[PDB]
Amino acid sequence: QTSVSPSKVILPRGGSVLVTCSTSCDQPKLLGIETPLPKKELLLPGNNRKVYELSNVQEDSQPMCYSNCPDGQSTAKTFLTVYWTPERVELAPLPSWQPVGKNLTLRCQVEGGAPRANLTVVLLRGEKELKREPAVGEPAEVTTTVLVRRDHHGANFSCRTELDLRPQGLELFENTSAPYQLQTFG
Amino acid sequence: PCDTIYPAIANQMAHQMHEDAQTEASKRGLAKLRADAKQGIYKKNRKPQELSNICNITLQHSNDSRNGNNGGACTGKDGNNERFKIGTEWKIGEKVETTDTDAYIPPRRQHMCTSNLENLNVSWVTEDGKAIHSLLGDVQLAAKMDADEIIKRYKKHNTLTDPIQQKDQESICRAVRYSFADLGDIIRGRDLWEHGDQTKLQGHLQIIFGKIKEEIKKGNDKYKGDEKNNPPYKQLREDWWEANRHQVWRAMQCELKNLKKSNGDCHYNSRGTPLDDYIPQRLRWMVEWAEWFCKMQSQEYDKLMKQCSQCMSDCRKGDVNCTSCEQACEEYKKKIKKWEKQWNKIKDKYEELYLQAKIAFAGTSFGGGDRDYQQMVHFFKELQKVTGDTTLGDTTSPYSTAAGYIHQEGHVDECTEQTQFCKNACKC
Ligand SMILES: *[C@@H]1O[C@H](CO)[C@@H](O[C@@H]2O[C@H](CO)[C@@H](O)[C@H](O)[C@H]2NC(C)=O)[C@H](O)[C@H]1NC(C)=O
Ligand SMILES: *[C@@H]1O[C@H](CO)[C@@H](O)[C@H](O)[C@H]1NC(C)=O
Ligand SMILES: *[C@@H]1O[C@H](CO)[C@@H](O)[C@H](O)[C@H]1NC(C)=O
Repeated sequence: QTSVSPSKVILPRGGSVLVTCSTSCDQPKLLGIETPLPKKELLLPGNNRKVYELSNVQEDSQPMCYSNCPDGQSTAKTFLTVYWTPERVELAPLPSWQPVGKNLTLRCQVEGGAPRANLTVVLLRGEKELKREPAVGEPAEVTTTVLVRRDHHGANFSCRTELDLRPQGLELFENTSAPYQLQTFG
Repeated sequence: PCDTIYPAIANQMAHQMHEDAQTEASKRGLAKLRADAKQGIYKKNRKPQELSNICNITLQHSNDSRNGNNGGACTGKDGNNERFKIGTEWKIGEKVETTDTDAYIPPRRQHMCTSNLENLNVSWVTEDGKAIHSLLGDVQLAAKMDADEIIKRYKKHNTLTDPIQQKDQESICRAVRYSFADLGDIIRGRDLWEHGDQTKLQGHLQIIFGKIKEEIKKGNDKYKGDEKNNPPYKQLREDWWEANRHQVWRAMQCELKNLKKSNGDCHYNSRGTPLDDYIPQRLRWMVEWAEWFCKMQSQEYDKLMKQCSQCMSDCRKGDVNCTSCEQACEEYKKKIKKWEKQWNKIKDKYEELYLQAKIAFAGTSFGGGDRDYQQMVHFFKELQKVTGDTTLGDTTSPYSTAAGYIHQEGHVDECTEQTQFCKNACKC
């Protein structure tokens, strides 16, 4: 009896979206949306249709429409997904100077990043991967171990966050971190 | 509004949509996707075929899994002769009644000559490694066969004389051009109609491009992870159409050549390739709904006045002429409120998207009952800044409402004594 358009939405935090509630009854008693998000009704001549401008959506939200058709109050809900690039991507504090043969451990911190379902992180040496895992927890902790060989004396080491919105229709966004060049001696 | 006169910009926007389609296709594998039907194999036949001039194509030039029949592309299409019957009723799509479709499929779209692509044998296309050229063969086949069908059925479902009127020749050229544009949205996964045939047809397409991405990989491929896009192989299918669109249109010119009109909307019969494929599909069906509606109102209005000519030029208030005019004024109203019910969902869906582009900011993507939100609001957003109307509260741009769009770019001339889609003798 009640419909909603659109249905699944993915928008950046701080933006706006326009959702519409409509009913089959053409004189329903009441009609509106129930969400804690700041709305601003836009006045249109539709008596079975109302539109709302939801501003500054910062997190995931699932609002629902209610319209009062004489056949019984009907409900229909939408699903909003928020996305943003992670705030802080950083490697563990380590000294530049390393002697040959030592076992080296490298951690990469990933603060934030949403949605974490489509967000993965990669630990790189120049442009070669070593481990590739999704981001879990905040800050997302990922580690790998490398044995110090002196043929990579001065080689750059960095990690990179990688969120793809390709299946939902958008682009993939990525972030490189600070490069750490190890200085092998001995 | 429907003051000053506003410019016509439908061709200007699809032109920018054409520029963007080329530039991002040349970034990827545009050149390695150019095809000609003469370079494919059909029926697992390696014998020389004469497909240099594509007009020489026949139904045997097809990878149809059946092809025991005589009808190749138009098999099982319009068995009731209602494709161009003037004033025929439009239908709704099928999917789960979630976000109900305001998509109203045109009659020529429902009876589209595509039986070859629906029963396509994916083996005979990719068994050789020339799937690109073996694909354009079946696309140009349905394109040339449907152009022959549309020009033929329109002249029969409306009984046109040998000196065809220029308004009907323009009505056919647009109908053919609307068919060329719908085909492009089929290849790219932009098609709105979700039928049992289309899903199986799209199932063959996904399999075919899955071999095509691996075909031109002969290493690094510009379509990394294109299988995980919606629609699947989004970028690859979009690029493939841009490469061969001038040839799919050259295939139809083999059938448009016998229409003696070369100006107006038949300007593309001989010269050039049209830009209708880069105008969103929901809009091309809105103008076509407006055309068949104005063709339907002119019929019901002339039938009405033949029965009620008495009652306003002398009919008494209870005679046969009043009951004859009573049913005529109720039948005429029964038809219009039928169609305006479709127009209501159309005008309201158009309004939802135009204003959606003013508040939604960069990076906003939608997915729901229909796939085409993301492409629709992007068209308006680029349109709203070309006209300069992005402040929520402006009405100067006539494209603010659905009727205002048909005022600028639509071609509805035949509506009688009522040219109004905008507002802001029967009782004897
Ligand atoms: C993480 O990467 C994103 C892009 O994937 C950054 O946001 C972009 O920042 C660049 C500058 O490098 C601007 O040119 C773009 O306009 C931004 N795009 C969007 C969509 O916001 C983001 O700033 C990066 N974060 C960090 C901490 O460097
Ligand atoms: C993340 O991507 C996966 C594809 O592996 C998809 O199934 C899932 O729905 C995505 N997460 C979302 C949309 O929140
Ligand atoms: C990074 O690697 C390149 C390798 O070509 C090298 O020239 C540079 O010194 C390295 N370190 C940096 C940029 O800090």
